[PDB]
Amino acid sequence: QKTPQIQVYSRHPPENGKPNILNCYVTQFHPPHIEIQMLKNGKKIPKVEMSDMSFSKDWSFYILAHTEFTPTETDTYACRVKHDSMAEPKTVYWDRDM
Amino acid sequence: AVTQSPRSKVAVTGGKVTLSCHQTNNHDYMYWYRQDTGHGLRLIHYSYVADSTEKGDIPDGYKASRPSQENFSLILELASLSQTAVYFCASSDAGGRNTLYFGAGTRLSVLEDLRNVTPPKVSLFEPSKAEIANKQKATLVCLARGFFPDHVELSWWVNGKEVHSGVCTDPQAYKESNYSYSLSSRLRVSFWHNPRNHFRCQVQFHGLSEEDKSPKPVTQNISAEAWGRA
Amino acid sequence: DQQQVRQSPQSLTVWEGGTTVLTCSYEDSTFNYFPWYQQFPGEGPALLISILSVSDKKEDGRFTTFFNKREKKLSLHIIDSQPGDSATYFCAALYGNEKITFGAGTKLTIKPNI
Amino acid sequence: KAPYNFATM
Amino acid sequence: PHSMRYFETAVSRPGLEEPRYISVGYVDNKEFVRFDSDAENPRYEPRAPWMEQEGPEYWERETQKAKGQEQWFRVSLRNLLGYYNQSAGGSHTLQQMSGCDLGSDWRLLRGYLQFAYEGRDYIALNEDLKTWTAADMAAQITRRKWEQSGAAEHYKAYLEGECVEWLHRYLKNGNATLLRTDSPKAHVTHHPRSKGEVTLRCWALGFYPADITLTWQLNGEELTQDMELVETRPAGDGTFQKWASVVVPLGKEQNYTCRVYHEGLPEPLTLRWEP
Repeated sequence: QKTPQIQVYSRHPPENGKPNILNCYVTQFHPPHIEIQMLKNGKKIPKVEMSDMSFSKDWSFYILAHTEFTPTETDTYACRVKHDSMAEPKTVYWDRDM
Repeated sequence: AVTQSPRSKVAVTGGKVTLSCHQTNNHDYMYWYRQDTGHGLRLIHYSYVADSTEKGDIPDGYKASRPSQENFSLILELASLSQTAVYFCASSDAGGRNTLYFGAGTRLSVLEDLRNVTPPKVSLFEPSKAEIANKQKATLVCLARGFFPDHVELSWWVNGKEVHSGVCTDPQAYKESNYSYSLSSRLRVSFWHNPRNHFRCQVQFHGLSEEDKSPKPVTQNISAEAWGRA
Repeated sequence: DQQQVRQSPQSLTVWEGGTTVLTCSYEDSTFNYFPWYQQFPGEGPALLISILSVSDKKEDGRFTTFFNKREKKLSLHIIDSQPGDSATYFCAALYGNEKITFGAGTKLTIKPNI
Repeated sequence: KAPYNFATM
Repeated sequence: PHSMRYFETAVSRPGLEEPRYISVGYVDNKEFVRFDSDAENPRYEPRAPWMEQEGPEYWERETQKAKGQEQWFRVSLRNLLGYYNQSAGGSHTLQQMSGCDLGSDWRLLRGYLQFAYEGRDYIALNEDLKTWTAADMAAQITRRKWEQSGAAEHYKAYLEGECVEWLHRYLKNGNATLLRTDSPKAHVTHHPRSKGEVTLRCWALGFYPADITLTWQLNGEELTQDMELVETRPAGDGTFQKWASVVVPLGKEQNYTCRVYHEGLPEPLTLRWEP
């Protein structure tokens, strides 16, 4: 039962005001059942595209969530993940420098 | 073990007939196969779990049914003459190339009318007295004859039980006429001189059931017997 | 229509002690597993012996099968033909985990010495 | 092409 | 240095629904086929454009293979519940990895057939393709069952034969597409971080395939014990992203050089901070 690793990052280099794609990347987890939420200012982003299920050579699964986003000088974005291996949901905020 | 029932069945064209199968292999895949006069094993319907069944190569006129994992049934709603054949159930584990374990068989005759049906005349011939003196062995012959169609189960019986060792009972019936079959059977023994030993040739005729529409020849046991001639 | 497994002959009678040769041709060149089923009178078919594409012969004692991918034909040879061996012999082929496809079966009578 | 399994576990 | 791999998953679900079965095929670690039992109309589907070559029969028969596998995993899951004497109304995962490695001489290097139950190794075919390794006691039951049925002979026949035959065919069919690479565009960023120190960070973007190396160096030497490195991550367009980073003193940023190694690069990029 492996605890998920998360990364939150944009597809294109982030230029606030300009269209883009925000990614949540969740890997090294087992079992396959997981819940991923993408948030805009604390609030659930409605339509989030997801990749198909896949696992690694070590047996653990991974998955890419993403949605369209236009970054601004102040809006916070984040990815929130729930999974059997964690007693409580982990939240990870977007950071243009990472 | 795969075990079918009934082992034989006679039916009228348009009747409902229902073959059953049980197995205790805890297998998921079960099959109904059709053989025609000793040749062919064409798949009719199969199933990989209850309560579903799937079409085989020869499904027309047939319907299958899987109530348990243990049981599987083929059903003819209106029996035709063309569904006269022998039927085999089988089971197998899921996955590839697993071996089919087959039941022992179910014979089905389908007939226009039940007029030509006739139970067998059972004869017991006492062992040749040339052989009794010569090789010191007694072949009690039994003959079933003049029956139709060939749906006859012939067992020997003695003082009560049956040995199964010593029986040279014919494989095939003989077609002594168009509506008339016949079936020879032997018993090889020494014991015979003694008149305390009982001997019996029983033949079970798998004829009509009581449901089915003159001595109406039902499923019946007609035997013939002798005592020891010293 | 499509005879995927063709068996020859239909009935074969031989004198006890001989060798029997049953033959079999399949159409689908992808088939890569071939079991033989043996059917004693009144009994149901039971698996006799089997071979995979990757081999040319398999042999269990008296019985021995000959696969041949090129001519696309398969055959069974029984060496000390006893009357015990009298039965219908069924040739089968399949690919992968697809369902088995049987022949029409060759009826073998081994006639006894006397 | 894909593998295919034989006996169940 | 080539390979094929088929990754297969079954998940039990409490309630009415049968287990979900997903099979994914990989060539040189590039997904090319997929089957999913939850799909509207479940069949194997092409993933790379180079598989649209194959004709109806290929799909139809591979689809029939999947449906047999599906039942195989359904039955195997049930048996495993029994072995570990597990209760009903649980969700349990069964997984299979299987395939062949290949030399440039078109010769089998290694065969793979292994399983996992609940993300722990359960049973695996050994390198010889004749014997088994069982992780626990439940696996040892399986091992015996498979020894008596002669399973390894059949897996072996697939691996050495069909896996290899088919890996050949696929590499010939999609030669242009596996050739593709994408050069990293890289740059350095400067992040006045603490009091006295800064963070220098070397990005690499737009690149494929995923494998890559980034190194920071201070005046000849390599800084591995003071560097932060992130797992390589997909952009979602097909390319990948990675960055490495170091904590240096302000004023002395010109000292430090980042380096980027990649297959599609005609020579490794070297990088320095600009104002």
